[PDB]
Amino acid sequence: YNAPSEIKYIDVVNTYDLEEEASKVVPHGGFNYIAGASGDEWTKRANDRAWKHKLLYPRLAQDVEAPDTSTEILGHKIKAPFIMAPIGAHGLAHATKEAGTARAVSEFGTIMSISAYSGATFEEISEGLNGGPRWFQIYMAKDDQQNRDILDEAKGDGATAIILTADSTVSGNRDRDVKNKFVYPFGMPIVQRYLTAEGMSLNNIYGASKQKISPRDIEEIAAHSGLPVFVKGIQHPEDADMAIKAGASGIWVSNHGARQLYEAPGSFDTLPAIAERVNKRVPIVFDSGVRRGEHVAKALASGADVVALGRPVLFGLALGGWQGAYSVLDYFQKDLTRVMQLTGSQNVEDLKGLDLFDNPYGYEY
Amino acid sequence: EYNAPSEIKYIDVVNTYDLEEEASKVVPHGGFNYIAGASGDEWTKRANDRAWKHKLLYPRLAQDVEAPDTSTEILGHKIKAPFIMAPIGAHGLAHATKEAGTARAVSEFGTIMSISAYSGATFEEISEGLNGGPRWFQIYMAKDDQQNRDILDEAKGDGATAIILTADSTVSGNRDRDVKNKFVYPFGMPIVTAEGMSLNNIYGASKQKISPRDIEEIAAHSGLPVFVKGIQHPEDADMAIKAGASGIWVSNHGARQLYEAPGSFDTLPAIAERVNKRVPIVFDSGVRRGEHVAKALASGADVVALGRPVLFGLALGGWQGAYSVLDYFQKDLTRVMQLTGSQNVEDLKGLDLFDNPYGYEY
Amino acid sequence: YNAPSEIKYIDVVNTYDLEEEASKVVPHGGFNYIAGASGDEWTKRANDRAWKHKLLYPRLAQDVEAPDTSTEILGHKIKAPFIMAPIGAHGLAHATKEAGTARAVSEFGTIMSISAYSGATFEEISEGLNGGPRWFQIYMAKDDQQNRDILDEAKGDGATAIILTADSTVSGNRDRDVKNKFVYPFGMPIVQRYLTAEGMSLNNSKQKISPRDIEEIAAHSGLPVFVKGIQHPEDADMAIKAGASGIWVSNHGARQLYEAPGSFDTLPAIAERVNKRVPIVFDSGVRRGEHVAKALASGADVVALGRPVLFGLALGGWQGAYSVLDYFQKDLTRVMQLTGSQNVEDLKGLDLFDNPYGYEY
Amino acid sequence: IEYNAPSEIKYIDVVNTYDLEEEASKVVPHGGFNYIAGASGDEWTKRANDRAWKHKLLYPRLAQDVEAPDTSTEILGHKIKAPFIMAPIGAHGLAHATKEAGTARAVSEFGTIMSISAYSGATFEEISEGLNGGPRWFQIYMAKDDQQNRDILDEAKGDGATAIILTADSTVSGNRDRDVKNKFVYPFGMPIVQRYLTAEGMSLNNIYGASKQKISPRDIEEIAAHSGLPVFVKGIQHPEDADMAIKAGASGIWVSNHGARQLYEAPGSFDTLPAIAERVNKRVPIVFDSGVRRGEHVAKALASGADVVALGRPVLFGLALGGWQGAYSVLDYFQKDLTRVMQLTGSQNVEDLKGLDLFDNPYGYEY
Ligand SMILES: Cc1cc2c(cc1C)N(C[C@H](O)[C@H](O)[C@H](O)COP(=O)(O)O)c1[nH]c(=O)[nH]c(=O)c1N2
Ligand SMILES: Cc1cc2c(cc1C)N(C[C@H](O)[C@H](O)[C@H](O)COP(=O)(O)O)c1[nH]c(=O)[nH]c(=O)c1N2
Ligand SMILES: Cc1cc2c(cc1C)N(C[C@H](O)[C@H](O)[C@H](O)COP(=O)(O)O)c1[nH]c(=O)[nH]c(=O)c1N2
Ligand SMILES: Cc1cc2c(cc1C)N(C[C@H](O)[C@H](O)[C@H](O)COP(=O)(O)O)c1[nH]c(=O)[nH]c(=O)c1N2
Repeated sequence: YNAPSEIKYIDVVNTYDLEEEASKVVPHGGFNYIAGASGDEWTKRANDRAWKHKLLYPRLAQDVEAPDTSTEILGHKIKAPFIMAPIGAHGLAHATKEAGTARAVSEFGTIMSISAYSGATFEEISEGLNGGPRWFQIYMAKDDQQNRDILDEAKGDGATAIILTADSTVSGNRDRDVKNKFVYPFGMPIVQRYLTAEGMSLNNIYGASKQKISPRDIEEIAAHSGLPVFVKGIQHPEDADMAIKAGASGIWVSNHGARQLYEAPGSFDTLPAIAERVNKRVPIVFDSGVRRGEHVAKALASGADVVALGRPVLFGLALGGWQGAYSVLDYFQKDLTRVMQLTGSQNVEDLKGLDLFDNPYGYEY
Repeated sequence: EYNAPSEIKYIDVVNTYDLEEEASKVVPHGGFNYIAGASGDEWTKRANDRAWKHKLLYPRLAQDVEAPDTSTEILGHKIKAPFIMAPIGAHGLAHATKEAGTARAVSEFGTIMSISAYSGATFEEISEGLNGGPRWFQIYMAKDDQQNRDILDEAKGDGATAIILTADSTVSGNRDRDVKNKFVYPFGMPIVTAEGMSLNNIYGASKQKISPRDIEEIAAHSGLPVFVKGIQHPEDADMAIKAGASGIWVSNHGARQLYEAPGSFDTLPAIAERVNKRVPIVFDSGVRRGEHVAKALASGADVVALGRPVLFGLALGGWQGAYSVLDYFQKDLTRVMQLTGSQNVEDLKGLDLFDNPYGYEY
Repeated sequence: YNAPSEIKYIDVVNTYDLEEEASKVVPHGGFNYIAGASGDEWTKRANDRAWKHKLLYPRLAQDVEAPDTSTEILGHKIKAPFIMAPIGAHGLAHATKEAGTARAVSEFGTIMSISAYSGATFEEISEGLNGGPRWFQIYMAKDDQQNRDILDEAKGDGATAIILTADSTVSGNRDRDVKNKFVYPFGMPIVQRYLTAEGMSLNNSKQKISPRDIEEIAAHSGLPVFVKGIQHPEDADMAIKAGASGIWVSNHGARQLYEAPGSFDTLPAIAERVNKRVPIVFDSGVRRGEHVAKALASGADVVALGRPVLFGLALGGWQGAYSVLDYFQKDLTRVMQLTGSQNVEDLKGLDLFDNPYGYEY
Repeated sequence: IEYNAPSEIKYIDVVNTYDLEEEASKVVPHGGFNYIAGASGDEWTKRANDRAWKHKLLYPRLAQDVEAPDTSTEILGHKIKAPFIMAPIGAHGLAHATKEAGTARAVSEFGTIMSISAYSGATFEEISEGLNGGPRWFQIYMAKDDQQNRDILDEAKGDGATAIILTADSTVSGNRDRDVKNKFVYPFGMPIVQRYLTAEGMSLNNIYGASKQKISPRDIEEIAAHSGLPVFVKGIQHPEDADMAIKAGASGIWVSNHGARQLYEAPGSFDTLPAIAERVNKRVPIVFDSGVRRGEHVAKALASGADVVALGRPVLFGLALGGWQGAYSVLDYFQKDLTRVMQLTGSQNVEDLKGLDLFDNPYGYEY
C-alpha cells in the first residue's frame, strides 16, 4: 500500500477541489474507501445540498471588527468551533497516519477524536498530540471486559470524553468498496483484541463490534469511565432524549458522512429538530458535510455548539501530511472569520443566534 | 426465432440498478427493451424511482436490535421476507427456462409466485418449477364469462390460493420503445395464437368494460381471496373492497400503462389511509432496494411485489440468477432493519419517515 | 424558399420527435421561426413542464369501453375536443401552405382557424376546406374601415366565429429570428392593404386595443368572438363584459411575453373566473392525449393544436398534418379508457394528482 | 501589472445581455475579465441572483388600452429617462481604456444617474469631463480616519454629487475563487482613496482591508450630517437593516448583494426584496440590484417594491465591447426591452409597473 508521503503546506482555495487532487496521490482502493458513501451516494449529495436550504444574510453597520472564532466545550478552550471527527485508518491517506493528523490538530488548537479503528497505537498518536486534548471514540466489543480495558487505556492515554458511535452496528452499503473488494492493508491495534484487521473487510470488522447496543451501554460507559459521553450518529430527536436519559453528556448529530444508512436525509436538515429536543441540556456536535466556513456558521445558527471535520482534513493529510491537514484547519478558521464579519457576528455565541433565510426551491433554485 | 439466454448461475448483486445494463448484454434487443421500457418518454418510470427520495428513513441508535427477522405472513402464507413475485407474462423474453425458472427461484427462496395469465408457460410447466411452492394466479379477464370460469377453475386446480385481477390494462400503454424497435410477441400464451400478436391487440381480446361486478364475480366463482391490481386512486380501493376484494394491490404496472401519472409510491399513503386496515395491501412499481421495501411498509403496505430486477436476474443466471436477486433483497432489507431500529416486519410498518419537500435534486 | 412539397401520411410515435424530423427538411430560417420562442425559451419549456404539475390517475373497474372523443362547440360537431390554432405563414413548413392544413383539418373533422397573416388567400384555403367549418383570427388594424373590410371578407368566406388575438400588440423577443435575421419569404394577402409582407420582419397594426374593440367586432360581424392570449383571470371578466362569446387561454406558444408562466398553470384560475359563462379554448404546449385530458379536467372545453400540426405538414403535407390529428385522437382514446372517461364530459370531471416536486420529481 | 484593455468605440447590436459576457471575454484581459465576471465560492449565489427572476412570473394582459409606454421616472428630484441607474463599480479601466469617463458619457447621454465608486480608476475631474454636467451620486468606501471621510465627502459634493451611497457589505472581501486562482491585482491606482492605502499592484482584500471594518449606525448618521445630502445604505438583504438605516438618517435603501461578490451561500437578491420593501413601507425610495439582465427583471423589481434598479455587469461588458457607445447600446437595450414588457403587461407608465400582479412559481427554475 503506497500511501502518500509528501509533507507540505497547501494553499486551500476551497475544500471541494481537494478531493480530485487527493485522488491523484492516494491508492485507488483507499481513496475510494475515503471518498465513497452508501448506495449511489445520493445521501452524501444530500449532506452537501442541505446547506442551500438555509441561507445566510449579510448584515450591515453591525459594529463588528476582528471576530473571535474561539469557543469552549466541556471545559476545553479551542481556537474555532470545530474539532476533528473520529476517523480510523488515516494510513490510507498518508504514511504518517493518525500521528500526522494529531500534530495538525494540536498545533492548530482544537480537539483530536481518536477512532477505535485507528491504524496507530495510543502511544504513536500521543507523540503527535504532544499534550493536546483528545476524545476517544469507541466501537464497542461484544465482551464487557474488553470494553472496560479499551476505555481504561483511552482514559490512561488522556481522553477527556468518550464518543460512542452507535450508527454502524452493521456496515452501510458502500458500493465503491464492494466493487473494489476493499480490505485494510494494515492492523487496528486498539480493537485487535476482539477481531487482525489487516486483510479484513469493514463489514466483518463492524461485525465483530457490538450489534445489540442499548441504552444500558450508554449508562455503563458513563459509569465506568467517569468521563462525559457523546452519543454519535443521531438523526432523530427521540434518540437525543434517549441518550440524555441514559446519562450522555453530549449529542453528536451525524450520519457518518453518508457511509451508513442510505436514502436518509442530509444531516444538516435533521439538526433543528434535534436541537429543539435537546434544548441546551447538553452540548451538540454536528457533522456530515461541513466544507465551508458558511457551513460552520449555519450549523451553529441551527443549534450546534461545534462541528466536526472529516473528509476535507483527510484529503489535506493526503496532499501534505500534517502540514496539509493544518492548512485545511487554518482555511476553515479564516473562512469562518470572513463569514462572521459579513454576517455581523462578533463571537461564536452571535453565530448561534443568526437568522437564516428559508430556501424552499432547493439546490437548483 | 427468439433466442433467450440459457445459462444458470448465481450472481453477486451489488445493487439492482446495475442489473439492467448487465442484462442488456445477454437478452435480445427487442425483448430486452420490451421488459425495460415504459410509456411515453418514461417520465413516470423515473417518477416511480424518484418517489423513494420523497420520504427518507432515519437511522436509530441504541435500539436493542440484533439479527432482524424479515419473515411475515399474508393471507395465511408464511413467507421469508415481506416481498412476493409480481405477475409478469412472457418470462421467456428474459431466459429460456421462462416462468418455470422464476418459479423455482421464488419457491426455493420461500415466497409466493404470481402467475400471469399471459405466461409463456403452461400451468404444468410452472408447477414443475414451483415444486409445491405457493402461487397466486393473475387474471386478464376474457369478455366471455365461461372462459373466465374455466381459467379460474384451472388456476385453482393447479393450487392457486388467491386471484389477482389486473384491471389497469384494458388497453395498452403507449410504449414507445416497442413501437420504435418494431417489436412483436415471439411465442404463445397457452393458459389463455398470441405468437405474432402485438400486446395492444392481446389486451384488446381481454375485457375492456371491467366493472365492479367483475370483482364480485371472480371472488364468488373462485372462492379464493381476490386482489385488485393497478390501484392508484383511493376511491378505487374503497370500490374494490365494497365489491368483495380481499386485498388491494397498489401499482401502476411498472409505468407501462398510463403516462404522465404519479410515481406509485406517492399514491400509497392516501390509499392506505382509505383502506384503514380493512384488507392487506400489496405495493409495487419501482422497488429496487431494501430501503424501498422498508419505506413501503412504513407507508401502509403489508408486502411489496418485485418485477424487473428479478427478470434481469433471470436473464443473467436463470433460476439461480433470480434467486440471487431475492437473496439480495432479503439481505438488503436486513441491513436497513438493523440501522433503522426494526427487529421485525411489524416494526417496519411503524417507522417515522422524514418528509423531503425538495424531491430528487434536494 | 425551398419548402417541403411531398405529401404522405407519417408514423407519429410521439409529437416531440416531429420537431427534429422537420428540422431536416424545412429551411433553417423558417424552421427556427416555427420552432422558436422568446428569450432563451424558458417559458416555452415551462409550457411543456407544466403538464407534470398535475398528473392523471389510472382508474379501474370504471365500466368503460370504446370512449367517445366527440364534442360540440358553438354548435359545431367535432370529432375530438381539439381544433386547429390560428398560425400564419404555413408556407414556411410546406408548399401547400394553409390549403394543406385546411384539407387535413376538414378531412379529420374539426375546425380550421385562419390567421390574418396566412400566406394563402381565403379562396385557396376554402378549396382545401371543401365546405368544412372555419373561424377567422384577426390582427386589428389601426384603421376602422380596414377592420370592417377584413371581417366582411372573412364572414363572406364562411367564418362562424372571430378570434381576436390581443397578446401581440408588439412582438415577443424572439432571439432565433433576430440572430437568423429572419424575414418572410412571401406575402400575406389578407392583410396586404395595411402593410407586401415579403421582405418584412414580424415585429414590423393596432397597439391600443381596448375592451371597446371586442364590442365593436361582435357588433359588426354578428359572430361569436373569442378573445385569445388570456393568462390572467381578470381579462376573462373583462372580455365577457365586453361581449366575448368565448375565452381562448394562450401564451402564443411562448412567442410573446418572456418570463411568464407555463400556459397550463394559468388555466384553473381563469376557468374559475369564467365559471362556465362561455366556452374556453386552451392552447400553448399541447403535445399528447394526456394534455388534452388535463386541460379539459382543468376547465377547458377544447384545446387548440399548433406546432405539432405544422411539423406534420412539413413532413407530409395535408396527409402528414392529418397523421398528427389522428395521432391526437388515438392518443386521447387510450387516455380516456385508462382514466375511466366514457365521453368528453367525463374528462372535464377528472381528479388530478398534485405534483409539488415539479419536473425532476 | 501589464494590462491591455480594449479601446475600440462602437455601437453594438444587443440581442440579450447574457451573450455580452462571452463576447467581452474575447477582448478583456483574463484576470480583469474574471474579476468582473466572477463571484464568491462556486458562484451558486450568482446563479441564485439570476434564477430568482423565475420565482415570480409576469402576466401578459389584453385589451388594456395601452400604447407607447412611458419609462420615465423620478428619484430624489432627478428626472430620469428610465427606472434604472448605473451601479457604483470601481476600476472601469479593467473593461475599457476610456475607463469611468467612457461609462459616464454613456450614462449622461442616455439620461440617467451615474454612481461613482470610491475605487474608481479615474479622478473626479476625469469623470466629470465624461459626464458633461450629468447627474451623479458618489459611493463611499469609508476610511477609518474621520477627517479623510470628511475630505472625500467634501470633494464628492464639490464635484456635484447629489446623493451619497454607503456600501457597507464589503467590510472584508468575499471569497472570490477566480481572483484567488488568477492571483488578481489591480494594474492601476485609485486616486480617490489613495490617501488611506496606492491600489496599483494591490489585491482587493487589502484595499477593503484599509477601508473601515467597524461600520456602525453612527456612521450613517455622521455621513448624512456632514454631507447634507441624501444617503443610501447599500448591500441590504435583511429587513431589520432597512429599519436600522432609516432610524440612522438614511434617505434611501439600496437592496443588493454586491453582484454575489461578497457573502456566499446567501439568497438571490430578488428573493429578499419583498420583505425589505414591506418593512420600508415607502418611507424612503428603494434602489434594487444584483442580477438585473432583462426588461422583465426591471419590471419584476418595480412590481415587488423597488423604485429603480441599478445596472452593473451588462453595462461593463458593453463598455468592453464598444466604449461609451457600447455601454450606451446596453442602456438603450434595457429601455427598449422594458418598453416591450410594459406594452405586453398592460403598463402605461412606471407607476403601473409597481402595481403589477405576479404569478408565484413555487417550482423555481426547473419548473
Ligand atoms: C474515511 C472515513 C472513515 C470514518 C468515518 C468517515 C470517513 C470519511 N467516520 C465518520 C466521521 O466521524 C464523520 O461522521 C464524517 O467524516 C463526517 O462526514 P464528512 O467528512 O463531513 O463528509 C467514522 N466515524 C467514527 O465514529 N469512527 C470511525 O472510525 C469513522 N471512520
Ligand atoms: C415485462 C413486464 C411484463 C409485465 C409486467 C411488468 C413488466 C416489467 N406487469 C406489471 C408487474 O406485475 C408489476 O406491476 C411491475 O413489474 C412493477 O414495476 P417494477 O418491476 O418494480 O418496475 C404485468 N402485470 C400483470 O398483472 N400481468 C402481466 O402479465 C404483466 N406483465
Ligand atoms: C409559427 C407560429 C406562428 C403563429 C403562432 C404560433 C406559431 C408556433 N401563433 C400562436 C398559436 O395560435 C398558438 O397559440 C400556439 O401555436 C400554441 O403553442 P404550441 O403550438 O402548442 O407550442 C399565432 N397566433 C395567432 O393568433 N395568429 C398567428 O398568426 C400566429 N402565428
Ligand atoms: C466588477 C464589479 C465591481 C464592483 C461591483 C460589481 C462588479 C461587477 N460592485 C457592486 C455593484 O455596485 C452592484 O451591486 C452589482 O454590479 C450588481 O450585480 P450585477 O452587475 O447585476 O450582477 C461594487 N459596489 C460598490 O458599491 N462599489 C464598487 O466599487 C463595486 N465594485
